[PDB]
Amino acid sequence: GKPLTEVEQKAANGVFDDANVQNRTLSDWDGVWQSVYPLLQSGKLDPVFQKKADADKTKTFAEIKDYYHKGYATDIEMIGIEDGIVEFHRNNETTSCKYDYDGYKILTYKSGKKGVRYLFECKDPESKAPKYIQFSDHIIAPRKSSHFHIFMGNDSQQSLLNEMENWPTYYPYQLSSEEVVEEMMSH
Ligand SMILES: [Zn+2]
Repeated sequence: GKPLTEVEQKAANGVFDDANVQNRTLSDWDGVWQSVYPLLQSGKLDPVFQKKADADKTKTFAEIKDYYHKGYATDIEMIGIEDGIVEFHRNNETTSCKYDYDGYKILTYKSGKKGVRYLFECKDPESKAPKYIQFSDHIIAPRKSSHFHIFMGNDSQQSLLNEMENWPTYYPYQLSSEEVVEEMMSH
């Protein structure tokens, strides 16, 4: 999309006022999406971690790698979103649900930076998809997503709001692995 304004870039970096957060529709995440975890497993993110560790004098390669290893781990390799339906691919199995929007939640992290979770709920009794999902993607108002983090669970939304360590991360399926590492090198 368009380059971010200064205000949108600050929001992407976790700086914004609650009054500037707006609701979003599921279609902001329409598309087919690939988990980045297989890239981590295969060593393709080694240059990303080398770059971050060289730049942060307070962190070692191992500490950076372990952080993203915990962050990215998931067995959901692919997510498809279209026509109000999210489908999850785990090995050779698919589950899906027509998710209902339930608003957003503004979280404030230990650093004082903030982030917004967009909440959805599955109310289809015939579905085996996660009952609760939340999207987080460094965007706080309608805009098509470039990559997203998704929190999935079956117990409650608060349960997912408590999750800070694991944040399965998805880029568009149509990007090459080079192209994904490329985007990650710039973050
Ligand atoms: Zn991110």
